[PDB]
Amino acid sequence: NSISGLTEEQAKEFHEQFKVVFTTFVVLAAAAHFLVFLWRPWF
Amino acid sequence: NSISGLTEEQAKEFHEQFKVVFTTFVVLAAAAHFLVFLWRPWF
Amino acid sequence: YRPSRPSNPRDDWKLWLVVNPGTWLIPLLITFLATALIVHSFVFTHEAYNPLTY
Amino acid sequence: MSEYRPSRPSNPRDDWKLWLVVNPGTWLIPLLITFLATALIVHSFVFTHEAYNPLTY
Ligand code: BCL
Ligand code: BCL
Ligand code: BCL
Ligand code: BCL
Ligand SMILES: CC(C)=CCC/C(C)=C/C=C/C(C)=C/C=C/C(C)=C/C=C/C=C(C)/C=C/C=C(C)/C=C/C=C(\C)CCC=C(C)C
Ligand SMILES: CC(C)=CCC/C(C)=C/C=C/C(C)=C/C=C/C(C)=C/C=C/C=C(C)/C=C/C=C(C)/C=C/C=C(\C)CCC=C(C)C
Ligand SMILES: CCCCCCCCCCC[N+](C)(C)[O-]
Ligand SMILES: CCCCCCCCCCC[N+](C)(C)[O-]
Ligand SMILES: CCCCCCCCCCC[N+](C)(C)[O-]
Repeated sequence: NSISGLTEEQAKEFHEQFKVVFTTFVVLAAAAHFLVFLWRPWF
Repeated sequence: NSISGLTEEQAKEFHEQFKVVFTTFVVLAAAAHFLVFLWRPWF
Repeated sequence: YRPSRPSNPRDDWKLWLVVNPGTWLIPLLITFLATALIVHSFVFTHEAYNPLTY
Repeated sequence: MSEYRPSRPSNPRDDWKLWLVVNPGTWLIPLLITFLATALIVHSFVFTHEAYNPLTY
């Protein structure tokens, strides 16, 4: 047993959905900055 | 156990009501913007 | 050692294998209020977009 | 004739090892909730210079 208490397999199975969710989020997010910049440039 | 301690069924039965309530919420939610746009458009 | 894979929105429900709703459902239904109030304030303050509007 | 030194970890190879320390069942939602607190704040600061606000009369 570790500090969090998960297994290797839970930490690894979890981390998958995390980074999978994360990327599409950070991709979705990266997209909106495009739009805004078209819509209202800055800098 | 799982990290959350729920079971495959509780994880699944719950997710259903969640989707169900979410949808009719993000449908109501979808609806309102229509009217606001009519009552006071923006972009 | 072990590796793995996901595939949602199918695997979506495996959320509640991590996040217990009896502990966390209302806390996150609550933070939508918190969001939905924060939005209203920023538009209700725009005096054109509220019903009272003086 | 004894010591215990830890492996210099190269990321992101060892990235998952976080959840051996952070129990997502307790912290996944605190996290997600704070990315919201962040998003809400950044929103305010750009929502307030009306040039980037979508209402404007
Ligand atoms: C002045 C500013 C600009 C503008 C510029 C930007 C920019 C730039 C960005 C946003 C982003 C967002 N903006 Mg905007 N925004 C404007 C005006 C608005 C108004 C409004 C009333 O006027 C609203 C309601 C919003 C709302 C939002 C959110 C939908 C989003 C931040 C989400 C979040 O909390 O992540 C918090 C993080 C979390 C993890 C919380 C949980 C969120 C969800 C549940 C995560 C999982 C989803 C999964 C990966 C995907 C499922 C979706 C389906 C597949 C479609 N904006 C104007 C036009 N906005 C950001 C974004 O995310 O774009 C994608 C972003 O990058
Ligand atoms: C520019 C300002 C506009 C306007 C634009 C909008 C827009 C745009 C939206 C709202 C929305 C809402 N506005 Mg309005 N609003 C205005 C003025 C007002 C005034 C006022 C004093 O003047 C009030 C009291 C309100 C009040 C409300 C809320 C009822 C609602 C946000 C819900 C929420 O908490 O989600 C937080 C989320 C949660 C999940 C928390 C729990 C909520 C409940 C329990 C969900 C389950 C119910 C189930 C799905 C359906 C069951 C109910 C019945 C079947 C009907 N508005 C003016 C005229 N308002 C939003 C909406 O449609 O919400 C649906 C929305 O999108
Ligand atoms: C004049 C009218 C105003 C306006 C007035 C309002 C008002 C007032 C309200 C909204 C609300 C919303 N507005 Mg609006 N809004 C405007 C223009 C916009 C713009 C824009 C850039 O122009 C955008 C992107 C939005 C978008 C949105 C949504 C975030 C939201 C309605 C549905 C929802 O929550 O789906 C949610 C779906 C997702 C975020 C996608 C992902 C779904 C995931 C996968 C489901 C699982 C989540 C997981 C279990 C848990 C997450 C944990 C928590 C992060 C902690 N509006 C204009 C400028 N809008 C309402 C609101 O606050 O709703 C809560 C509201 O009350
Ligand atoms: C005109 C429009 C505005 C604008 C309006 C908005 C609005 C509005 C929003 C954003 C959003 C974002 N903006 Mg912007 N933004 C502008 C210009 C900028 C500039 C700049 C060049 O000056 C920067 C740096 C950014 C950057 C960003 C991101 C921080 C963020 C998207 C999420 C992501 O992947 O986060 C960061 C990713 C990482 C740090 C990678 C981390 C890798 C780690 C390892 C991941 C694992 C973390 C671990 C598990 C948990 C750690 C602990 C927790 C952090 C507590 N913008 C312009 C000026 N932007 C959105 C937002 O708030 O998102 C939250 C949003 O809603
Ligand atoms: C099988 C088993 C056991 C299990 C399964 C697993 C699962 C389901 C899992 C789940 C997962 C999830 C959902 C995950 C999620 C993820 C995500 C979404 C993530 C995201 C993230 C984000 C981030 C990290 C971000 C961050 C940010 C930052 C740091 C930023 C900051 C900023 C600033 C400060 C700026 C400000 C300015 C002004 C105000 C002006
Ligand atoms: C049988 C058994 C066991 C059980 C049964 C089950 C049950 C009962 C269940 C229940 C469920 C429920 C109720 C569910 C619910 C759901 C819902 C309603 C949900 C909702 C959701 C929402 C969402 C997700 C949203 C989100 C949003 C967001 C994130 C947004 C954000 C925004 C921003 C940041 C912007 C800002 C702006 C300004 C500031 C201007
Ligand atoms: C990835 C988070 C967004 C970073 C915004 C930085 C400003 C860049 C404007 C264009 C956005 N982008 C280069 C991602 O297309
Ligand atoms: C979630 C990020 C939202 C990006 C804002 C994009 C707004 C585009 C609407 C522009 C309409 N028009 C070009 C006629 O002014
Ligand atoms: C999630 C449902 C709310 C999405 C808001 C998107 C605003 C863009 C313009 C929408 C027009 N209406 C849908 C108002 O005709």
